[PDB]
Amino acid sequence: MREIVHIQGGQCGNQIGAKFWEVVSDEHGIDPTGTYHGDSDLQLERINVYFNEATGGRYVPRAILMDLEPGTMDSVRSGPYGQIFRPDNFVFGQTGAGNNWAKGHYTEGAELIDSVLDVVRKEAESCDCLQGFQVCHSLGGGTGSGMGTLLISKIREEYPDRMMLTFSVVPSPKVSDTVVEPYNATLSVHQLVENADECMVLDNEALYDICFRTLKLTTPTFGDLNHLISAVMSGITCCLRFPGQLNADLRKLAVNLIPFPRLHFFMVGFTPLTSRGSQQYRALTVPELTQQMWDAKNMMCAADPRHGRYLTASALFRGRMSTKEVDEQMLNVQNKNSSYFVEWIPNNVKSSVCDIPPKGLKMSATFIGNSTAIQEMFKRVSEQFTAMFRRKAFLHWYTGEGMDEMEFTEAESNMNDLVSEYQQYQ
Amino acid sequence: MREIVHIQGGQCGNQIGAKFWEVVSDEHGIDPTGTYHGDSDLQLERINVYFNEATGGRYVPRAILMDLEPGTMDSVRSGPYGQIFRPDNFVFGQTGAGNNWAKGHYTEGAELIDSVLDVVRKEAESCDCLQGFQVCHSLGGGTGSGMGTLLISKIREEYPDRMMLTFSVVPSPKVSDTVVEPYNATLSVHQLVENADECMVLDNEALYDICFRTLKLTTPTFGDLNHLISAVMSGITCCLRFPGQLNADLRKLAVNLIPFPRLHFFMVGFTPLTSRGSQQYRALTVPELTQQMWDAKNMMCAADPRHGRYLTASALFRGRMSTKEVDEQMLNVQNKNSSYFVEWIPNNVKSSVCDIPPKGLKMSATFIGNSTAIQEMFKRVSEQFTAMFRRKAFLHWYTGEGMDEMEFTEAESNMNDLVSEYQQYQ
Amino acid sequence: GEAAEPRPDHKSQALTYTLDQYPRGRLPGYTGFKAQAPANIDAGLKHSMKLPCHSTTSGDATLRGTQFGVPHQDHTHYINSRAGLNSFFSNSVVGT
Amino acid sequence: AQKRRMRMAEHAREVQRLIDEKRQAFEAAKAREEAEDAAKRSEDDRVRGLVEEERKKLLREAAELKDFLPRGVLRDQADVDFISNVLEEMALN
Amino acid sequence: REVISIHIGQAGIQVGNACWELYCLEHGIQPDGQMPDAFNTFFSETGAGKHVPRCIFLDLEPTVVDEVRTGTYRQLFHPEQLISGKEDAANNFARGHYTIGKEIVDLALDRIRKLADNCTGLQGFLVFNAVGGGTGSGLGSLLLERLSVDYGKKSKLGFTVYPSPQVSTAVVEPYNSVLSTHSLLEHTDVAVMLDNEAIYDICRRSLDIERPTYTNLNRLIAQVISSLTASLRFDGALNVDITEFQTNLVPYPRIHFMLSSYAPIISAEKAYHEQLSVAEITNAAFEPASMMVKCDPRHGKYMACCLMYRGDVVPKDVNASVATIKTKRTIQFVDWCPTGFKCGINYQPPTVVPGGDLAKVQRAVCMISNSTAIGEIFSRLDHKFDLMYAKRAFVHWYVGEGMEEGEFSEAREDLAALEKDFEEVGA
Amino acid sequence: REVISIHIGQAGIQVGNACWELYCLEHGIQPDGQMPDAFNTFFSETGAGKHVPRCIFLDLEPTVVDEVRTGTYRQLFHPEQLISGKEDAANNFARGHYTIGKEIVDLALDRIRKLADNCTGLQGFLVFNAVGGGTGSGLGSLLLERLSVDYGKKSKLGFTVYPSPQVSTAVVEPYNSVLSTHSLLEHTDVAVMLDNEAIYDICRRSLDIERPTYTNLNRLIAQVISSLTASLRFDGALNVDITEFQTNLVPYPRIHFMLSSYAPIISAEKAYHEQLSVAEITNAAFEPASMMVKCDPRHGKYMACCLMYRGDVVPKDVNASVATIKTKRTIQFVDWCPTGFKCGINYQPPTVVPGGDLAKVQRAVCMISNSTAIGEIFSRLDHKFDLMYAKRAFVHWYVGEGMEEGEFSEAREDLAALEKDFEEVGA
Ligand SMILES: Nc1nc2c(ncn2[C@@H]2O[C@H](COP(=O)(O)OP(=O)(O)OP(=O)(O)O)[C@@H](O)[C@H]2O)c(=O)[nH]1
Ligand SMILES: Nc1nc2c(ncn2[C@@H]2O[C@H](COP(=O)(O)OP(=O)(O)OP(=O)(O)O)[C@@H](O)[C@H]2O)c(=O)[nH]1
Ligand SMILES: Nc1nc2c(ncn2[C@@H]2O[C@H](COP(=O)(O)OP(=O)(O)O)[C@@H](O)[C@H]2O)c(=O)[nH]1
Ligand SMILES: Nc1nc2c(ncn2[C@@H]2O[C@H](COP(=O)(O)OP(=O)(O)O)[C@@H](O)[C@H]2O)c(=O)[nH]1
Ligand SMILES: [Mg+2]
Ligand SMILES: [Mg+2]
Repeated sequence: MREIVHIQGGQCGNQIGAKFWEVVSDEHGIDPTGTYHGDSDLQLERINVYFNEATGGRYVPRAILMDLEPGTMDSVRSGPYGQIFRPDNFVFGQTGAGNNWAKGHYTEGAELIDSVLDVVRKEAESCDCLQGFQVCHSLGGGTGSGMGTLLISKIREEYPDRMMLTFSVVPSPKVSDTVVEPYNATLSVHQLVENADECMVLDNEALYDICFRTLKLTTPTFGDLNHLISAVMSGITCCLRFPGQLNADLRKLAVNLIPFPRLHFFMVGFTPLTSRGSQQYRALTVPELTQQMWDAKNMMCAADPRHGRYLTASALFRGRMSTKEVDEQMLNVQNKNSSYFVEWIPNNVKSSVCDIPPKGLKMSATFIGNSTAIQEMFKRVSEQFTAMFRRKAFLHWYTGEGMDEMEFTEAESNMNDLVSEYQQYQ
Repeated sequence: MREIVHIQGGQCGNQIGAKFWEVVSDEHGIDPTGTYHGDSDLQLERINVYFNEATGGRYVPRAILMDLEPGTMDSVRSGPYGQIFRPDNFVFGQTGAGNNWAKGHYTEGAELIDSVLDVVRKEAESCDCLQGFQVCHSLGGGTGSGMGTLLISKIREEYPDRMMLTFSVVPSPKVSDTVVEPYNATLSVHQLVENADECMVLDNEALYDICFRTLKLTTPTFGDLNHLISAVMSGITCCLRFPGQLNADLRKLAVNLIPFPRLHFFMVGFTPLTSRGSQQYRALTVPELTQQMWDAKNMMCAADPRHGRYLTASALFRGRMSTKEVDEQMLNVQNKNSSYFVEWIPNNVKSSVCDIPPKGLKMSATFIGNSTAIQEMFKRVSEQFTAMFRRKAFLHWYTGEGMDEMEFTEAESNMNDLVSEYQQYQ
Repeated sequence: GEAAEPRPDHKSQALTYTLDQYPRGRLPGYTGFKAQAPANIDAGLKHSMKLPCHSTTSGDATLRGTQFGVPHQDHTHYINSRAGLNSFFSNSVVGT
Repeated sequence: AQKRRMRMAEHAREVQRLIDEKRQAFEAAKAREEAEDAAKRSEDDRVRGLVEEERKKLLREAAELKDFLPRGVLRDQADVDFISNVLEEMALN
Repeated sequence: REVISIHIGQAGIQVGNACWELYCLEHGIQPDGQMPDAFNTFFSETGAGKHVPRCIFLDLEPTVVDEVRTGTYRQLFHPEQLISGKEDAANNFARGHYTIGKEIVDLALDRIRKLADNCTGLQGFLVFNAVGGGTGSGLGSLLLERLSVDYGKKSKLGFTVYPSPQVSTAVVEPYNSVLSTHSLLEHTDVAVMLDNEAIYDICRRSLDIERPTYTNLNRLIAQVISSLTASLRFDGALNVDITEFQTNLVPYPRIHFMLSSYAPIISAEKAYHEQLSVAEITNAAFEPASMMVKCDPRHGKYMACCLMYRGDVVPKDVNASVATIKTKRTIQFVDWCPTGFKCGINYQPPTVVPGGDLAKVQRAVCMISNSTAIGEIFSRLDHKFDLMYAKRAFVHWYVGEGMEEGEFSEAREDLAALEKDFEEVGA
Repeated sequence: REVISIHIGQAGIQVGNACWELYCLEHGIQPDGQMPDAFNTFFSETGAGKHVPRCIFLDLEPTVVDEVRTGTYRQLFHPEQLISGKEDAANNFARGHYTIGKEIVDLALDRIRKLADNCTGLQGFLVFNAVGGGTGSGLGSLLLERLSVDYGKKSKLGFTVYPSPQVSTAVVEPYNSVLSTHSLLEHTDVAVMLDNEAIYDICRRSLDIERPTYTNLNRLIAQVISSLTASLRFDGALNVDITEFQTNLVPYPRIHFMLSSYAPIISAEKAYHEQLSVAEITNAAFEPASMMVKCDPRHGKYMACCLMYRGDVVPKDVNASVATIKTKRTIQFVDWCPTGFKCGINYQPPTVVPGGDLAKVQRAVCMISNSTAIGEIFSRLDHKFDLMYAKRAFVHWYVGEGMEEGEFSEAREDLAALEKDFEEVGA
């Protein structure tokens, strides 16, 4: 009934989405070849949301891969669960943007984005009742940020009445993979606050800290980071796929967490996350999940919430749990750390339960908090933008392509009033 | 019962007919040796429409191959389903015309058309209740166009009541093989508008585009192009050969698509057409077939139908399907693309359903739209014709054979008045 | 050629499955997956769970409620209109 | 009492025996379609057998000019084994 | 008492192919032809242990007729009855009325004569045809006019299939529908419309069948026909013959076009769950959500109503239910008929067909009404007929066939006269 | 006599899922719908050996609805009743009151109309909804509005779930509660509050269940409703109907908010170790440890109380116990109601459902009272409503749906007027 169309842009989006479809298919019991092999009847009721039966048990994912270099496409087709995507959904350029937001938004977008729009159009009319779109991309690269953001703008002006989630990794000084990170991030956030409904910030620094302390992994390659991100995405849309005592749809989460149309940047966490060495000494109850949820070292952003205040927060529980224990636990965690919450909003925590745990565990959770500490991350990026833009560094590759200077000044102004109003409400 | 006599002309007609009788023989389940080997009863009761039981179960086609060079006959006889024709039906001159309409219409026809008329007559009274004739030829060649056109005139002189189909290919400047394409095609069209009953226009440009885009073939030889055209012709006369929930014969389609006696040039499309790598990644529904039908990138002419209006349209469906879905899809396409249709005729869509799908598929469809976008193609030819005829290029090859200049002026006049009356009804 | 056995009426034979007009025990509402393919159809009848199960709590509670059935009760204090008020009115005199 | 009760019982019986027949009808139609599907699949497999034997013959006649060859003519390691087998057969000949 | 049924056109004999299947299942006649007196009105008893129907199929295209000839009912129909020409009329009224009709109609009516001489207590004829096509329309009208000159007094019930407003399969169907109606006015006595969109809506809404085909349509049309002739076939508490519709529903010689409806059209699960009674089906048979013709009688005023009740019916509650309808104000009548109803009750409940979708019900209602909503329908068809005739589209088919503009213009003004008639009578 | 029960929202139909479970388990109906006369008030008998409940579950998200369509009671409930939308209102009063309500409630109305027509002695409606959500608040009030304009004079027993002071799941529920109360005031005749924190404390202390889910809550809520309708299903020494709460409990046409309670909430083991009589449960019905709403009657004054009694209860000791209550001074009445009790006795004890933790008690009391602590609750809700409203938080969602500030300001001052009304009647 309710439908989610999935869009992956750039290298980060394609690899994350790859591990995303692996986790989804394993929850719905569909084998990597594309046929059903599950057991439970609960898994069949809600595959119309993510898949389409083509003919003879073949379920195709409702996803669209969009990039410019075939290297990511081959990394997708090589790995397992790679032969399931529809080959027509591999709409794909040839040249490559390469960390140039202007190349992602003005030159190559003008011939690739009409094509991907037509594919998305076909995929959207193939279903009946759209719930929203789900877009995964990065903010540092060029072929992900600029192209994906234009796609967001086109879709938002096309279907204005549908929800839209966007998962974006953001740059940090300690994880500085490319050099024009601020020049790409500032223009992308400028467009996202005016187009996207809500975003969930990600970064590689927090994921590496998670793999260091909580997971205690030896070699955290990109596969494990994408595994965590995939687990989060499955956790949030678990409600549309499975019944529970208290269902909370995507729009219900948005309206419970967004007090103002511009304050839609959330920090995300996932529990339980313990090393296999300590999984033997641990307990699995609601308080044990909560006191790992509300820890600052479990957020997947580089924004220490205890340096700010929480506006609103939400918890999505999965597994057979007692709601009294859930709610009294939320009351206790709001009363104890009362200073860290905003004061002019009572009952800052939305809670919901679904009666299907993820495969391999008995009970899990997903934390989505709309704090004000995110202005530290925006201030951290805007100060680097200022340091470059006062002196016109690296600018001419953008200027000589069609972009002018007032676009950069506009992005600065909007970031500055954005951090101003986060600080205001703090 | 109702009878369809087949007539093939020229190199294009012979090779098109070879693949055509290949696919009809596969539909009726008769082997390349001429004996029945099918399974269903349904394939027995309607083979007299195309074949004659000779003795010992030899079912020979009711066709007449006609050309002037034995090279085409040998290419026909070489491949399988080549030794199923009656050698008496191989009426065949000896000199060869070679892209000269005057040769194929005044010099060589004078000694060949008598024998062709003898063979087609004996083949006509051999069966009882004629439905009509079915001609497959070209408009670029000499022995195809000129001889076939003269044969059309002689036949319409003798038997004026029977129907008449002409699958004729027209030349395109993008795929232009011979130089005298306009000189031949213009004179042939001048005679087709007054003698034929309806002409289903084809071309190779649109076919090559189809196999590039949709089929994604690597080496599209003439075999695949003739395969598509044969699939078209089997689709247009599936109604006689098989019982259905709503039947539509040749005359029934003619009266539903021809609103004016000179307005009888159709464009055709065939569905479903999908690449082999993606054939299993798709559904098979009526909306899915309809989206592929009404795509402008699926007509078999080099005339964008969205550059004009449809006067009428027809859809012959094959397969066990729900009539409600058939008509609602037709209602959807008549409402969603409402501007592309003529206003002073409501209900511009004729539909029909046959109960036997083509071999290898589950459900297929054939589109026959009588649009006014065909005047673009005739202008695309007539502008070349006027460019030469302003200047008597190549004219002496026709002048020195009997043809005079008034024939060219008359051909210009009829071409111009036709495109003007199409322009009027637009 | 000799039709000893009459043609089996494909037009009626195609209705129940090829057009999928027959619902496999599904209510006129119930927006869910129809599994319009033979492999999935035959795999659906091998489902271990079979809808209501001890997995979801809303189903498990009703299952535990109907585990024993309707044990027993006494119908003394149940109000009987059949005794007093429906006994005044009778059926047709002649009999129907 | 008897007349009305037996009428209701008869009606329940007829409704039940009707529902069961409808279900059985669906079973039969699905089975018939499945038989047709198996037939078509087996036919296609039979055709594939012939195309494979023909490819084997082409490879046998290509085995002679082993050193001069384009990039890809060996589909898999089993094909390499077959080409080495026919190579040794030529060596025997 | 006997009544014979003729079937014309591609749609006609498919309707008959479902209808006779229902009759054999109702009278317990096996498809080979023998039972393992009520049947007498439809089957004549030849030989010994053999009944052969009082029907005639006729068509110009032999493909669907010899589909019947090879179908399951080979031995049931007399080989001669199934008439079939050589070639189709091809959506052409002129072709099916002047060129090919002239050779086929004589064979048909010179058969029907000897069918009537076989019969003794002939109530009348009932015709099954679709006016959109060429076969159903052309020699349909030709057959009706030669039957009227042959018998005259005997009633001719015409169950026609008019084309839907927005749903359409043909293109020239306005020309055919107008040219067929121009003779359907003054030849048939009692004409019942039934559309396809209305039935599609019925099967989608009530029967929850998301992908219906023509077979389901023909199945419930047979339900309607059987339910309105069951008064002749079986003895009920209050029976009604075929001559009754001739009087009780036609107040004017040129106003005879009856809307039809049926209730309860119900699935297999909903029927058992709900509590079927007389009141709610008397209500449901009046909402446009259950009419066989896509038109809203809220715009119109009922001229007369006729209610066939089958099965579990006492006259009291039907009497009370029609009373509540009359005292309600959701629908109104013309000022001319205070007694605007005719009831009719039969005892035998409607039967079920294996493979059918309708569950067995204790009682059902088939309503045949008359109103001015049909007057809205004809004006709707007249509008889009004038659209195509203004540009002289498709006319060359008919004139080259042999006709002229004379009958085009006069059929146009004939529907104009009928429009003035309905508007005058509705006041 | 019959009463129909409609359920709106996620919490509504879950409570009904427990409610109809208990009903069939009391009247001896199998989950498939046939017996292996008191059912007449809840189940109407279709045909014979088949019962279909007088209820409509409706909601906008189809998840919980088709969970019901596929639970144990597939055959019990009827197909048309379980109405389902296509997408959820998502904790948005405006989205449930203007966007989606306008499409779904007219279908609900002409459904409930033929439910009433199938009914004979309709006592009234009783609705189940939670005001914290968007579905139960928005279109629930929309349905109550159009029901009031349809019938008006018939009672509408509203059992709504108010949000707890401290235990809460939503964040926009103050907005939803205020907007819903603004219409629940002048539509609902008798509205009973049922919080969650109070029941949580009941399950924590009395039922000694330390990890309770919504299942146990809905079970005992269904137990109270059955205890409240027992007077209609069964005969007692002194019975009441559903119109009795209309007169005996509502002093002023805008003060209709009742505090509910039940006693004895006793587990299976404490009962074996404890004694049951009338005096102690008549006491235990007043202590806030047995109430269904987190409030303190020690701070308020009672207007009027009601006492339903089930089981082996003689009238002498209920009379003596209420006498001792009136002469005691721990609780005080208002000076304008000297006689402040409404008693009712029924013979049948409360049955138990297997799997529940309620013991089989010989007798039980269901108290429904009126006080001014509800005025304290409303003030506490309005205060935290104003806190969020002063910064115009979340308003952009409602005005994005199409609403404005006018209804916020008028609902705010309406509850202020209700606050003043409670304070002036309390004096
Ligand atoms: N309800 C219903 N309508 C049908 C059926 N078959 C055909 N029709 C209608 O008939 C109309 C066209 O006429 P046909 O019966 O198909 O053909 P015809 O009347 O015999 O005329 P010809 O095609 O010249 O033979 C279409 O608009 C269909 O709506 C059927 O089985 N059921
Ligand atoms: N006692 C009890 N309360 C419930 C139950 N389910 C939900 N609730 C309450 O309902 C409130 C929110 O309304 P819901 O019913 O959950 O949702 P809704 O009213 O349908 O509105 P939507 O979420 O938009 O569908 C929550 O605060 C819960 O306290 C239940 O099973 N038992
Ligand atoms: N976690 C994770 N991050 C990735 C992966 N691939 C790329 N990234 C991030 O993407 C950022 C650079 O963006 P880029 O991949 O160049 O985007 P694109 O060029 O537009 O596709 C780097 O900071 C990486 O951290 C991956 O597989 N996993
Ligand atoms: N599609 C298709 N076109 C063909 C084929 N053979 C020839 N043609 C077209 O026919 C035209 C030449 O016609 P030609 O063979 O010379 O006709 P003829 O000389 O009168 O027999 C060329 O433009 C070709 O594109 C064929 O097998 N398939
Ligand atoms: Mg026909
Ligand atoms: Mg809800």
